[PDB]
Amino acid sequence: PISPIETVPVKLKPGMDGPKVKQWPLTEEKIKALVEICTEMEKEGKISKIGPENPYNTPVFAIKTKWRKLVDFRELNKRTQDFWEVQLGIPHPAGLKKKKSVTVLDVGDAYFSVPLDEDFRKYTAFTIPSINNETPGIRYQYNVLPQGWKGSPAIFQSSMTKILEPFRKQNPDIVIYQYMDDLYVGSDLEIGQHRTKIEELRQHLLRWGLTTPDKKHQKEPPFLWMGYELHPDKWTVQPIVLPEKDSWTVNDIQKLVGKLNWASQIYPGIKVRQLCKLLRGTKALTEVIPLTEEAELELAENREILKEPVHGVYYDPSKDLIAEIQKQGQGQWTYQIYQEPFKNLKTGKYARMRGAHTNDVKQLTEAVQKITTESIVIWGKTPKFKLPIQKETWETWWTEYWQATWIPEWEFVNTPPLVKLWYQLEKEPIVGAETFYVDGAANRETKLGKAGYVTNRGRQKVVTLTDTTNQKTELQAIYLALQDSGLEVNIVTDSQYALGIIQAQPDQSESELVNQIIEQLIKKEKVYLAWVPAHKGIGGNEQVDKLVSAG
Amino acid sequence: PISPIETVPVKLKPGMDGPKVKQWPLTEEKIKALVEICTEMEKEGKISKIGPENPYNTPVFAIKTKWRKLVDFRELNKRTQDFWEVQLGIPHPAGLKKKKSVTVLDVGDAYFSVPLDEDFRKYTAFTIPSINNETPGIRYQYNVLPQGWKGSPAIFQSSMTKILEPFRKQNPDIVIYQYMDDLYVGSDLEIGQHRTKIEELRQHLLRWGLTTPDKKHQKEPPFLWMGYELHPDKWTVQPIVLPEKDSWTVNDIQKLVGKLNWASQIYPGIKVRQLCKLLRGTKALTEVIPLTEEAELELAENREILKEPVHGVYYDPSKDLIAEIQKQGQGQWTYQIYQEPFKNLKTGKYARMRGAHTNDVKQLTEAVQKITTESIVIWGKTPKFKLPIQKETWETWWTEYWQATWIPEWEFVNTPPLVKLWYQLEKEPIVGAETFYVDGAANRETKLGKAGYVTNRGRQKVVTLTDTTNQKTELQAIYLALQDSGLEVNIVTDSQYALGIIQAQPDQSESELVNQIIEQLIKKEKVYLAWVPAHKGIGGNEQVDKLVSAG
Amino acid sequence: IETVPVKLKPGMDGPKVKQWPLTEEKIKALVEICTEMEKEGKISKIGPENPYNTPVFAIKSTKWRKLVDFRELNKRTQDFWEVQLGIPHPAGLKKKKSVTVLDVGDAYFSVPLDEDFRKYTAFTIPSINNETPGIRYQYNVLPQGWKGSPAIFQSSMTKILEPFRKQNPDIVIYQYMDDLYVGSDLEIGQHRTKIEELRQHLLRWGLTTPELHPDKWTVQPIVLPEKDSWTVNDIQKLVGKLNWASQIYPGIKVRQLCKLLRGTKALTEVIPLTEEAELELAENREILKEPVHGVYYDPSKDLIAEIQKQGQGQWTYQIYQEPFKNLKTGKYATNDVKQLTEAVQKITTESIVIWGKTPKFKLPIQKETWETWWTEYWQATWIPEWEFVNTPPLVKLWYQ
Amino acid sequence: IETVPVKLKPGMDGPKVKQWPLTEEKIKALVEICTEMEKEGKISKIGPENPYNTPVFAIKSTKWRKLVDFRELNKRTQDFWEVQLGIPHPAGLKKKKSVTVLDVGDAYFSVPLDEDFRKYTAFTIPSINNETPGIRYQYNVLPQGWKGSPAIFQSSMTKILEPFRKQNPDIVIYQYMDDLYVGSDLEIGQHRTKIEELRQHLLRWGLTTPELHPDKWTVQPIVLPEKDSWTVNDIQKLVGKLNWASQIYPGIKVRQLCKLLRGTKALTEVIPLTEEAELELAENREILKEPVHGVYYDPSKDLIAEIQKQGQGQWTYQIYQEPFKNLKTGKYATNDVKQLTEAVQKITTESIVIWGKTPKFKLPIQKETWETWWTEYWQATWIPEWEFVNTPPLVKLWYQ
Ligand SMILES: O=c1ccc(Cc2ccc(Cl)c(Oc3ccccc3)c2F)n[nH]1
Ligand SMILES: O=c1ccc(Cc2ccc(Cl)c(Oc3ccccc3)c2F)n[nH]1
Repeated sequence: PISPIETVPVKLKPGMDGPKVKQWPLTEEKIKALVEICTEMEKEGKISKIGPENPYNTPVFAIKTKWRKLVDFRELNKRTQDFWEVQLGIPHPAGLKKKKSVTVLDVGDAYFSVPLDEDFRKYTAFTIPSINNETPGIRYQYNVLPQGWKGSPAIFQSSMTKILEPFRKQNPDIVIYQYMDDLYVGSDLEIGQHRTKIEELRQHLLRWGLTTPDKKHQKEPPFLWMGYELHPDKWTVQPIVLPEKDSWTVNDIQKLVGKLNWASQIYPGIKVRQLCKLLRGTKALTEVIPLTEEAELELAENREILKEPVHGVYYDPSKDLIAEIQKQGQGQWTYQIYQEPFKNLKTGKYARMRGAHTNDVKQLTEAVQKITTESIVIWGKTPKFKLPIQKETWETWWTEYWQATWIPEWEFVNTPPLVKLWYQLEKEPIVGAETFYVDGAANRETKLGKAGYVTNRGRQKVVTLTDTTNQKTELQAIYLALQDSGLEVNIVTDSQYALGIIQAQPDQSESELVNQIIEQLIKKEKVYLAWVPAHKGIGGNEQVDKLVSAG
Repeated sequence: PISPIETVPVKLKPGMDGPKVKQWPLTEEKIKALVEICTEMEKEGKISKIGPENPYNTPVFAIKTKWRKLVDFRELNKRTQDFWEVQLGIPHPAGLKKKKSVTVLDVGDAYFSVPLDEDFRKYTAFTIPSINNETPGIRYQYNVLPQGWKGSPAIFQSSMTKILEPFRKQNPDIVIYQYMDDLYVGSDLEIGQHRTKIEELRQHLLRWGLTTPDKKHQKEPPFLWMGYELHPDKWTVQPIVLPEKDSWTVNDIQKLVGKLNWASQIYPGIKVRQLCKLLRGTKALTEVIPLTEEAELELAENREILKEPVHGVYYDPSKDLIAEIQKQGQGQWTYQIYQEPFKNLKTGKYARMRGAHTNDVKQLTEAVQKITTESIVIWGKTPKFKLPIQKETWETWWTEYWQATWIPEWEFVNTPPLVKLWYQLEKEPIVGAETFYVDGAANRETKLGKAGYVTNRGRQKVVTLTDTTNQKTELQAIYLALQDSGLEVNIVTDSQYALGIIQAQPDQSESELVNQIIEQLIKKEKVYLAWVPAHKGIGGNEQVDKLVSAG
Repeated sequence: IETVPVKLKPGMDGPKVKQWPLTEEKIKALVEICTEMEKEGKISKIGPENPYNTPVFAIKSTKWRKLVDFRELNKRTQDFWEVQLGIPHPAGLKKKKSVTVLDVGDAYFSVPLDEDFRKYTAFTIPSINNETPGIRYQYNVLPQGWKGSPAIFQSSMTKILEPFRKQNPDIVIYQYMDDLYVGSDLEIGQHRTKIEELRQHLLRWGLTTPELHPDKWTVQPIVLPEKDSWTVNDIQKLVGKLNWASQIYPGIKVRQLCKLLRGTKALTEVIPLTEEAELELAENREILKEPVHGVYYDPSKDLIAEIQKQGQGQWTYQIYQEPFKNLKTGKYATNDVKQLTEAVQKITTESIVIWGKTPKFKLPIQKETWETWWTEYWQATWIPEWEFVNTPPLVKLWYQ
Repeated sequence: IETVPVKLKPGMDGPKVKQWPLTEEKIKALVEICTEMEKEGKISKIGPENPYNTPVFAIKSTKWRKLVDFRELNKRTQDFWEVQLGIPHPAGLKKKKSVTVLDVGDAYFSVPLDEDFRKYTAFTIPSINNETPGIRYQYNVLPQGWKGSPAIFQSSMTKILEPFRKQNPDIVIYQYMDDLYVGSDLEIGQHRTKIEELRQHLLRWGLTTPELHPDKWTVQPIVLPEKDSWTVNDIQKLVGKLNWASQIYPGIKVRQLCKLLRGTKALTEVIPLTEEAELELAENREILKEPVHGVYYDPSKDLIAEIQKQGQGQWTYQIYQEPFKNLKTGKYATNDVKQLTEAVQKITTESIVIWGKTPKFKLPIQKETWETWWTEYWQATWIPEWEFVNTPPLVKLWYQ
């Protein structure tokens, strides 16, 4: 059928006219299949013969027992207005409330069951060519949403939504999820009452031109849907087989990571870092990459996690969400969300590096943020967090840091390794400690550096660097001062860059130099870092700039 | 059976002792299945009961009608020596010589058919626990390559190779490819003579402990192997379905790109750039990403390419290889390799950016290099290239550039768009053209810039920049000079950085500033660029440094 | 009661901005509000042939309220509300003893919106877990939060206010977005009595209506401390403040203080403050009380606000058009985000009073944190521009 | 005929370096050579219990030849061939009129290799399209290309050469890797007659054997042109050369020349060369003929060679240990890669003669291009270290 629903008005893009594409001479087999297929559509109202006055045209093709009409709408598509996006997201199973019964209905001939705007139909004109193009072809236009046209997905889903609205209003306890040609209908009715309700939905859908399968054809839970398996009172990802291979190609490792990532929604503790590190560089798709030992280690631990099947639970809005995060190595974090202790709704991980340099406190907060946004999407509220960080550690860090942040309700849970700051810079200069005035200088052309210092105790030193920038030399200077000083030291720099990095108490960095600075800072008992303006003739800074400025 | 082949001697890592891991108390069902499974292996020589003197142990587990013994060799693996990699690569079908007949033989119980080093067996000790661990467990050790042990893949393939060597030597026209448990055997014998030869291979393999399937169980070509389909006189990738979706998740786009990339080995003209651009940023795995119009455009063109099936041919060493490259948009290149015009052996693409700034000539040469290395891998020789660049264009560029390069035998082919340089910097200063002395200055702390110039005709100008580095201001200066000058201009800078970038005639850049400089350079009729040392009191450079040095 | 045509210009399409995820209570709040608005004819459901989108949020007492984020539409429609139908800003408003801010956005729902422009006002109520496709609407009347609304309505507003202005010619009234800023020099009781009088005027035209002291706004100076005794470190910080201050203020001097730091000294070492130094220092303090010589508001340039977190609930800020050429500086003083959103609102309100427009903010906070939380505490009817920046720790130090 | 124990040190495992793809003719060449070597007992097939790998290549007349790349093993075994069994380098070798380079690597196959060390010499003949798993071998005798080979063999080499040295005490012989460098001051015919005499000595110990003029090696100076008339541009380039030269050479002066460039001049404008300038300039030329004052070979530091492509088949180069503190400069003058590999071999040969070791090269070429093509033209028995660098276009200009 063709739904009696009102059409959606459709326009071409402001400046543009409809498509006038030439029909390629087709093969008799193909011309024959197209005529057959079109006759059948004509007799069901889907298409209509049109006069030669209509100046528009789109190419048509047939491809294989079985013949398929394929219309190339590329030009029309370029010419037709933009439409509203069909969805902002897909549902996550963890977000679904458990229903006593759920049925899948698939709408038959979805697009062809929905009318196209009368004023737009002319632009969907196409021509079945005659044998060797000798004579005028047979001309049609669509009365319904064509396959491959830009507006079909959007106009269909919108039509289905208008059509469903009344049923939804008079059945507010039934949940219907629309997904392409499919309808997933769930209720907490007794099985017999449910099947009655499905039947009057099917009737309501038939009233509006949409056919649906009989009960003997309706699919049984578990439903495979979008990479998930949806069971009566649990869900999981579809089965993951990590293939056994002697040689791993770039392509296999890509696919492995994709599956592990997908698996991480419900399998806790999955890691992907060491496998990801292999894919760096520019290697052929079919090129074999020797697994490192760390990749080997990571892959084996993933296999232990995946040996026993794991499932998630559905959502119950009468309870709170609790999110827990564990640190699993550098950069890597892992989380579980549950309502009742250890019956997970879902699982996940966070690896991301924000910036070049960071610390565990910063990372945890970023992980809390990612999980917070995720929870508002899936459940429409934030969870209560349980974090492996002391309130005192957190308090100390964010009250002193210069960025604003704020995480919602959380509690400490002793699940080591614990997040802690590994050093703390002093608030005041240190009495009885040597002041190192540092500086770095690099020739822009020869890339030849001088990093060094002078102290208040008369110590002076100037090393020679090669292929460094000005930024590296100012960091090299600070490193020298750390290496050559006691357990307590004041350091004076004229580099705001160096200062910024170090004042954020990083404990982790992409830069090698910075990691060496971190090692030192950890070993010190007290460090005070200070800044002065360059070339302003300041005592100490002037003295060092001399011996550092050489070439 | 257990091959009579001599064992490979195996060591633990120098400092380490064998594993002493404790057996977790198991379930009766599991204890029962393990005893059953072990009895059966014992009766076939695979494992042997051992005394309580052996101090080593590895955990064992059973997992599901069907019971599977799973030994957790993680600790042993950490402790056992490194082995030689099993392969440097896998064969590409395009490289395969066509055989009249090809059979697949799969070795049954591969690992368990190969002996383990007598001196190493003790480290493979494991314990079937008693009910509730009350009494001493039953103790075994492996006589053969265990499943999950680190050396099994390597020792197996090496064993198979030693075993095959003689047969290979006395049958130099047969081709045998080893891949895990599988053997692919090809010949140019008549079908009856072939089956005889397969049978004496099977006999030779049985002599050395390796069972293989009977003729009624041998697989028929086409062989699915490693994502390819291998037909009697053609090959292709396995069928690719680009799913129709209303909403694309990060996960779907990842999988789409993987399939397109895989498809690009034989389907020409496939693109992935616009789809890849979407995956940038840090988005959830299940997050929907609206397709841009360019992504939409790219996806539709990929669908046209994939509508009709395409195949590749096998290799004939009696002919030359010809490689052709076409430019398909910025950054993107496409290639076909064939021996007879348009019967492709294989296909591919190259997108990569080497550096921040580049030109089409540089890119083409990088594409020629990638294809050159690929051809030596697959065919052991370099192809004759057919390139969309004039000999004169190439000659001019590489004779003048400061890097060395060299591509093998090639010819021009007029398949537009043609690779050309879009501008050329002058070799000598230009008479009757205005000299712009440029300079850029940035405060390291406030990030406040001054880019400007002075000319020999007395023109002076100094703009104000904000949140720029010193490098950006020196580029901004050059851009100003280009904007405010005639069709001919000399420009003098003290920035080696700016010079380097521009002297390479880039026509494409990651930097916005650089692309604006490129637009200008293209529109000029003549540009001469020059360098002088900063702060050396050079006329013009000194005059500009004044008005540029302000804050 | 008959519509004013609206353009975008030739080549700039409408907004296509994503809807940021909303919590359940806010979503439910929005569908109540919207179902009512539809029944009242103010908005209409729309179909997928409208490709445009503007985000919506719900904010606050117990009354929820709809807040549409027209920042994009406003940029794309700037020629209309600024040059074609501009509302002049009175310089006198900042001079007043007391300024009261009244919400007048209800008045805009009475005027119909140009039918050719309605599509550009599309928005979306999303659903939890994307379970239902999300409810789509556009406006049939002048929407709150769009700058075209007051632009269009100003003709009516003048009628409405004519009696009140005529009877109170030393009270200044200024419309900005959905607010009326009403300033006077009256004593506070008389000022408040006049505000209530104004509500009654407004109440006759349908608008049931939901105290700044700008004359007592004085720049927060860069503070040079006075000390018992100065360490080497202390002077280095003083030279640092003054140095960067001298890039803003004509006449700032550090030469004397700089000689006091002779060579390679201990940071901890006390130093005698020379009379030449104490002179230069006292003269620097004088310069820092006064406004910056050389800086002026340029009506064609955007305002920019930077905010530094100073700890202990203290926030400092600077408004400028060219970096560091400050037009205004101040401070503000419960969690970081809550306070930051308070600072932003206070700064924006001041800016509206002073220059008749809102600055683009440089916020010291992670994008996602801000986006998750800002509407939890936001009270205003407008939303200013923001980007997200890492504060240089030195700029924080120089402003206390 | 009985082996010398070999170590790596405690904590540095053997080489695990990948085999770079080889063309068919080279692969076939290698399996012939290797099948023979195995029959002769020199190498043995190995199994997968040997995790190590060193790359192999084939080079050239019609005779192919095996070239193993022991650069890694050499680094990891440095204490043995350098400090434990070092070969002293004679300073006199560079002073000789003529130096002849003889290949003596055949001699090493006669000595057995320490059984505990053999595993570290593993290599792999790969196959086309990875069709067969690839043939694995290790050495049973001292391998060509390993620095331990001459280290171990030097005791025998001394015996072999004793008669020749005793009879010709003003000829200097130096062993480096698989070569003997033989220098004399004899007239060329007499030099050549002595080389043949040496071959016959060597021939008695099994070694069937396959002309530098170092005294006539003189540094390529930084060239200051002499000109009819100087443009502003010309002097700017001269000031540029001299400027960067003054970072190498004590005493270089540009002050005079710099005043000649007064203000904002046309690059094309001709300028009269002042006498003060022509003086400074002529004195600069004198400094640039002589070697750099202050730079010395440091035996504990690695040598580094930079090469610039000058166009028209011209190549310039510099050897140094600290950047730009040049120990030597030169030039070299068919495709780019071919020529570059010629330059590299000439520079390495000079370095061996002069300091007794080879530099790490900074090559102006794409990694992959170099790797694909270098063995197509490489003639030497050794391979130096290289990295791949982008030439700064100014450094190219300053060296002509
Ligand atoms: O018996 C069951 C089985 C699953 C569920 C969870 C559940 C509840 C309601 C509906 Cl519409 C479901 O169907 C969906 C299927 C795919 C995506 C979203 C929803 C769904 F999967 N509830 N009860
Ligand atoms: O009939 C055919 C079918 C395919 C071929 C190509 C060909 C030739 C020889 C062998 Cl061992 C083949 O088997 C292989 C299978 C997978 C990988 C490599 C080789 C193979 F695929 N040759 N003749």
